[PDB]
Amino acid sequence: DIVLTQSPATLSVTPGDRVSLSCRASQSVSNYLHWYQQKSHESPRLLIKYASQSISGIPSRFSGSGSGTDFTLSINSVETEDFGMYFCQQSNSWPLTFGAGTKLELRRADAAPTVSIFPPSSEQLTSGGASVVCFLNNFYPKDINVKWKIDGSERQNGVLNSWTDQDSKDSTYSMSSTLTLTKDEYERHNSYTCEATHKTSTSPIVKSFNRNE
Amino acid sequence: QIQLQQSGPELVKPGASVKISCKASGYTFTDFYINWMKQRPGQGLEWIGWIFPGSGNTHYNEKFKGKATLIVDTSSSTAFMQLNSLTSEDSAVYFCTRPVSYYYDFDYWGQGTTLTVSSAKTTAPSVYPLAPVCGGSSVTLGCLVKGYFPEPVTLTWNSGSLSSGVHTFPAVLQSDLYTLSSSVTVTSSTWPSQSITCNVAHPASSTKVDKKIEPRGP
Amino acid sequence: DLEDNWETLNDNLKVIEKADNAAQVKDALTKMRAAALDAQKATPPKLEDKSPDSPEMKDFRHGFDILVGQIDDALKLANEGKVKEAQAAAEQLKTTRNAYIQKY
Repeated sequence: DIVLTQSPATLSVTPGDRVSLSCRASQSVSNYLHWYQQKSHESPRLLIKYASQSISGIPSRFSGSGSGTDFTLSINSVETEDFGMYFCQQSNSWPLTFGAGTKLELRRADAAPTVSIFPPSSEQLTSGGASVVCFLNNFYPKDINVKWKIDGSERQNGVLNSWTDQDSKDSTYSMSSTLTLTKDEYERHNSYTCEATHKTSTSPIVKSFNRNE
Repeated sequence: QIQLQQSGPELVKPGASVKISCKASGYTFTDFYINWMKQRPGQGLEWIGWIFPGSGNTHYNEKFKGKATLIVDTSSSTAFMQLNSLTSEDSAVYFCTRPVSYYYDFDYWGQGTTLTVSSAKTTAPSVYPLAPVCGGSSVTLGCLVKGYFPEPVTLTWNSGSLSSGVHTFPAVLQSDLYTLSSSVTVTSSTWPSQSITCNVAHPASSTKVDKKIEPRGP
Repeated sequence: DLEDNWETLNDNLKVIEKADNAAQVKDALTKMRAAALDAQKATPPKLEDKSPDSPEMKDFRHGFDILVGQIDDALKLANEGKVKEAQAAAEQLKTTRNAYIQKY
């Protein structure tokens, strides 16, 4: 089966700038390669067919080039409405295959996250549960590491993360990390620590509490 | 006037089967290949197979040749995909689509059908206030919405009047229930001198919850 | 002769692509159908001393089962005088060809 590699996974640009999205086939697909835009989970929108043939109605800023293995989708002067996902698809041979996608996003200055830790609510403890919540707020770019430690020891399981979409106002990302325990397990430890590692610093941003304060 | 119109969302139990419909209109249904695709949120599409509705001839991706079965009712101009032995790995958006051609201006896509494969039943959320630790210039408060099904819930602060410095995190599936959280940041002068409340609505369990955030302490 | 059957399939796909009318399309597809069923009967060079029931031999023949079924769907369209519909159907034939032409 033919593999389509889209590099980079994320492309940060300012409106008005040129941009090029790469799609490389693991074997020859001739010009049997098509480009789609998808804003959300709605049906994909065909931009370019047969590598460089533009679709009726697609604005002039879009063009595709390449044949064989190396393809490029070009946007001459990026518009706000161009931010979203881009997929390449080959129709050279069965099975039909797609790239994993390139995300086109608004560029801005790198920013360290604001970290806040929250012990389980008294209401939740009463019901027999214990969630420890860590918010990592208003950072850029999107990639971030959260490390949970319990009595100073890294905890892998019980942790679930969720990133927001790029903020409409400041173009930053935020992330929730929730560690879910039993009230039993919660009360068998004293120290809870959430550690944020982000490219803006080698040193991590630590927030901790003692269960008994 | 050329459309492909798929059936609405499906909630199905592990082990069960489902039949998604694709209603063609504004062209001769029997004359054009119909492709079926699978997409998990934010992920690359996968091709399932095609059917030529004129003949009922089909071809499958090896990956889906035991999972999906394509048929047509040529009277109603409807393509159907049967998914069998369903697990949570089959949870996805499914699209029917007339493929790109050198000979036609456009391709055509159904709006998509969301399939949820879960044993979960409708469940009201637990809502918890997240106050800061016992013991700065700015203060971040939180709202934890835990153990609900299905999607969605809506969350506001002070009934939408507090919209600045708010982040509402997309829901995640933990052990066949959904967890969602929200943060709001205000100046220390603002809280706790003024009341801040998260307002959670879960229409499917007919639930509304208001949780005022109160200082923790002795 | 297996090589020449592939080339007949390849040659008639160019004719369908350039075709003005339904007659040109129909005549091409009919020749393609015959070339594909003759090819099925052959054994490609790499599998010369394999079993006739080898997973590779079945697949080789299976490629032509797919092609014939696609030629049939296009022949139905071309028999109704539908040139563009047939040309789009013949498009899906190329994808099958490319997947099996040099696999063996």
